[PDB]
Amino acid sequence: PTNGVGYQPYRVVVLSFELLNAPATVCGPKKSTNLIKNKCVNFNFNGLTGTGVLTESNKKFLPFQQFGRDIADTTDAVRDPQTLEILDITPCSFGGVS
Amino acid sequence: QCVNLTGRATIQPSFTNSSHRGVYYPDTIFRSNSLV
Ligand SMILES: *[C@@H]1O[C@H](CO)[C@@H](O)[C@H](O)[C@H]1NC(C)=O
Ligand SMILES: *[C@@H]1O[C@H](CO)[C@@H](O)[C@H](O)[C@H]1NC(C)=O
Ligand SMILES: *[C@@H]1O[C@H](CO)[C@@H](O)[C@H](O)[C@H]1NC(C)=O
Repeated sequence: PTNGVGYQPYRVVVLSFELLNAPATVCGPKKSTNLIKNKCVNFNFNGLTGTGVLTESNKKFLPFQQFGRDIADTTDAVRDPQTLEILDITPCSFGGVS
Repeated sequence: QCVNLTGRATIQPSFTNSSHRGVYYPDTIFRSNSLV
């Protein structure tokens, strides 16, 4: 007990965590709000944040898939883990206005 | 209880080709409609 602080024991927990397209297992304390399905909002489904419009989607996901992907590295669809529905994600910005 | 096998046949290997087999997923990253 009475040794130098360099010789005293330290407990180390090396929390190695990976986030994949699998269903989320551990989540933070963030409180789940309601769902807005026609307005440009800031969304955060399972830690995957973004800014867009969520809409009802008819795409089919794998039973363990949480989000889809576009040709670019942008998630165009996300499975809402409460209702288990699939919501299409659309950009808030509309390009083409002159 | 283990028994040293009797009536063995001096095991020797044949050899062939693996063809286009054994492909697996190099990484856990999700990819869709990609070419990497
Ligand atoms: C999640 O909890 C809410 C509120 O209790 C409930 O209405 C909903 O059906 C639940 N969904 C799942 C998948 O458990
Ligand atoms: C099998 O043979 C080896 C080689 O001598 C010997 O060491 C081993 O004990 C044998 N196994 C049994 C179960 O007798
Ligand atoms: C396997 O590869 C050898 C060359 O090493 C070739 O002679 C043989 O025809 C191949 N077998 C088949 C089934 O293609």
